[PDB]
Amino acid sequence: GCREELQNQANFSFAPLVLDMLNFLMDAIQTNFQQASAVGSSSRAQQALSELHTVEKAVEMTDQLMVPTLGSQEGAFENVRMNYSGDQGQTIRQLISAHVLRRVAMCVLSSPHGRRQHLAVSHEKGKITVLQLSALLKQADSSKRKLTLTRLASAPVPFTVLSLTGNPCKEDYLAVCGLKDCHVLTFSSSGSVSDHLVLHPQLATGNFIIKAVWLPGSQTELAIVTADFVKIYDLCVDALSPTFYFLLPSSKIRDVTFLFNEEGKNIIVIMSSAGYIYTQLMEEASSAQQGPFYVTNVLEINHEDLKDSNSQVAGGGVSVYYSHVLQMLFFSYCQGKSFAATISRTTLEVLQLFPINIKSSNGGSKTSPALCQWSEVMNHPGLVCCVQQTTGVPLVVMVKPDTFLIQEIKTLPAKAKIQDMVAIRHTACNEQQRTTMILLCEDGSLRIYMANVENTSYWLQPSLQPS
Amino acid sequence: TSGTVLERLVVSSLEALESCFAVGPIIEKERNKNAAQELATLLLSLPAPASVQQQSKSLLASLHTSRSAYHSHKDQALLSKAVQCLNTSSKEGKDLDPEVFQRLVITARSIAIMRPNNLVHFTESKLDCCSFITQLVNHFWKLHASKPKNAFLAPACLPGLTHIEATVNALVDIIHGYCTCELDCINTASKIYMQMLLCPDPAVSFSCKQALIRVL
Amino acid sequence: AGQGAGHLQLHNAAVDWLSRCKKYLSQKNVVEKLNANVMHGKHVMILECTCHIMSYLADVTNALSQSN
Amino acid sequence: SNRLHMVRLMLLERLLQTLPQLRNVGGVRAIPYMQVILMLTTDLDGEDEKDKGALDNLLSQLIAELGMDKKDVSKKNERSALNEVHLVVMRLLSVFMSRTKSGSKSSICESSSLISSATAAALLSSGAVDYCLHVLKSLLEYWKSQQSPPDMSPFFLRQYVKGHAADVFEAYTQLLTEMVLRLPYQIKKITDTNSRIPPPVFDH
Repeated sequence: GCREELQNQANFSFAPLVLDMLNFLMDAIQTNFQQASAVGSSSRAQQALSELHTVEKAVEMTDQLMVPTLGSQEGAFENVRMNYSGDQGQTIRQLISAHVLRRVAMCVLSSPHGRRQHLAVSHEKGKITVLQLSALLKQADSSKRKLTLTRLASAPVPFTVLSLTGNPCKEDYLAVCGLKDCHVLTFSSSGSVSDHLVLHPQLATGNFIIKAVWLPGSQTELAIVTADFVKIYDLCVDALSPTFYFLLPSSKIRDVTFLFNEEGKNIIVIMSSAGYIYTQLMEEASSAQQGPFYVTNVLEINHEDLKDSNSQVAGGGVSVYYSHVLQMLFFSYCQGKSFAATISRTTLEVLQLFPINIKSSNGGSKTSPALCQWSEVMNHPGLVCCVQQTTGVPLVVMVKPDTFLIQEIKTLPAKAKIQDMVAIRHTACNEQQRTTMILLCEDGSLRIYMANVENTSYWLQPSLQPS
Repeated sequence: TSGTVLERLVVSSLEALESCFAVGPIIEKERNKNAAQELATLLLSLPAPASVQQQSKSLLASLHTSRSAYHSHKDQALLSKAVQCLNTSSKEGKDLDPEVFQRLVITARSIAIMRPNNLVHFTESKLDCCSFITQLVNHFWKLHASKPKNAFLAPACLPGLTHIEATVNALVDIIHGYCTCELDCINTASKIYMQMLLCPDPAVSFSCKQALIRVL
Repeated sequence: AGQGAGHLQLHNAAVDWLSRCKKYLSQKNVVEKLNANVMHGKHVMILECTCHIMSYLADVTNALSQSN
Repeated sequence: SNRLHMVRLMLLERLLQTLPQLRNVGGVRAIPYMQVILMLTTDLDGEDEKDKGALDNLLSQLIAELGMDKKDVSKKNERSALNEVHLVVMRLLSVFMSRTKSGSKSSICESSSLISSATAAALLSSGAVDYCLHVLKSLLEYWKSQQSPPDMSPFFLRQYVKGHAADVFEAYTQLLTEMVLRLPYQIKKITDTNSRIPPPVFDH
């Protein structure tokens, strides 16, 4: 009822005052507004990856990265321990004692774009059981509730299982590897076997299949690596004659990884028992159409620890693994020294080298145990899992751009020696992206662990992820 | 308002500007209109939450008695920023960020939706005709080529485009609006259209086809 | 209360009050503390106090603008 | 709607110069090139002189691209990308033929599609019956020796796409035979319905 008086009072304009704070608060208003939303997330991620490439890193031990939540009872799984009953059982025993081969008794069928969450577990009786993990993944409570596992299906395999690898490009395909045979299973949406095929490696006498690796980003292409040679087949056309055949002039084959150059063509890295690292550009010249190709190039890595003794680099290597997400090659040697090489995509030369000096919680052990079975959690960049060649303890490593966060996964009680490892990122009841880590021990007990969001979600932050 | 503190301060400052320009005398309004509209166009230009954009555009609309002039100033400001950033990125040869790419794409799409006449008039005004078209198509093609052939091979960061169909639909609606208003550079557009039609990826060729059906 | 006579006085207080609040956010120490992005301190509380006082200014001006 | 009308007329005339670059692209890679023409011909009102120049001009270039006078027909049996572009272009001509202008309640039988009549006249002038006969002779020996995918409509039924998503082009010979037995029927019936067009000559 005083509109005219209100206008007369407001005749002293505050717009000059409004602009004369706004002008000098703009200095931070602009900064916060540009920080708001996903603006700059791409640039932040690019600078984070560049400093990961460049900045030197030191290794620290920790335990807060990984938090156990649930623990299954003993005997939940039957005949988990392999007694190696058979003619090849003694050979497998000798190989595992020599630690040349590592047995992977399970796998997971799940893809970033797919819906599957299947868990395949192998038995000694030549049977692999496919199981649904929906109930296990949806249970986040840390109580002592009895786990309920719904057996999706099962399939008897006519030869001993040493490794199970699900195709990372598509959850549909699962490869089963033993000492001398390879199988490929295409599973239905309910976990039942829809298709079954057998690969024929035509192995020579005295050689054993090390492992079968799917070519990254490639569906029907599988490379079977043995102790002497690698054979690369494409299931889409031929399962008898491999497209590529790679051999090693001297010493035995230990491990094989793959990467792609700037153009995109794949490159195979083979690290041998002699400790030498070799690289090969796969193409028509090196294709199996022209016959076996012997790998000749040798990577030149010069380090004080890496001494070429009696034609062996640190007494031979253990495992090799290139990270597609991190654009960097992991490797380790029999002496227990682990190295991370950032390598040029065009000259194939290591641009930078990062040591990984693993220090145990107890001071009794000085030398670090050898690293093998590198495993990277899909949709969770930076987190890798490895196992010890000599002791078999799991080790979870986060490659921070400036540091190396390592953690040993020790289960209480220690009577249950952990046999195999897996880790899947999935959704929760509250539609939260959570990383659940499933350990299988020798007693058949399952250990359920969970990735600390305050410690394991650096790359998963909205400031580093595009919307 | 659960947003940031400075964002809340900005909302309050702009509603105070509304207070001044709805309560105050006409004299102070016409003195402060220049600075107020300049600051409003600025804050509209730079990235910020949607609420402050909405209130700033409401302020600027209330400032102008005629809607056409208001929308013309908004168009020239934002399109000039787009032109300068695109020209700088093209000249230096850097890879345009996908986020700023989609911001520019959606802004241009909205402008074409509302007034393609003014959009053509400014984006083709001299600050060869339809060079804007050539450069934006070139940027699209470099970004698409930079995108990895397989999403699996991509690292934690994803180079290239993410929502291909939305981007191509926005680009084709831009070209169609320009063809409706401008007629000389059509001989160029045909070529780019055909380049969009022979692309190996079905999700771009078929998307451009169905966009042509829905718009023409 | 009633027809809104209180707005004739309280707004006047707001007229100086935010200006008073301005006389706190213009100092170099205060803006430096803001740039450090620290929640604890009198600067953040006073900026919320501003937000509120010309939020009340909004509450009166919207009614007066819809009084047409 | 005028400005859009000349927009389509120009766009049609631009696409006509770039037809021949589709020689090596591949059939599966080239359907939308003609799918867009299908709309470009929707409001194709024949009465306009510029429009009818555009029509008969495009008919002439598709006829020339088909190359009905080469008579070198022993290569049409095998599967080659240029053969598939022939197949899709004649499928486009077939879709043009099947397009009928729904007339009013008038009893006159001359209310046929202007596009269809023009296509039929052009094909009869170019003499497609001879090519039909030669290609049939070429494929007689072949026959006696024989003893989420994108929306592909209307060139291929969506059921066909969902049944042969691996390759809609595996049955190239069957599709070519269906095209070359179906087209003469339609040109014959449209010529019968039109008194002005003389019936085509057919021998034993």
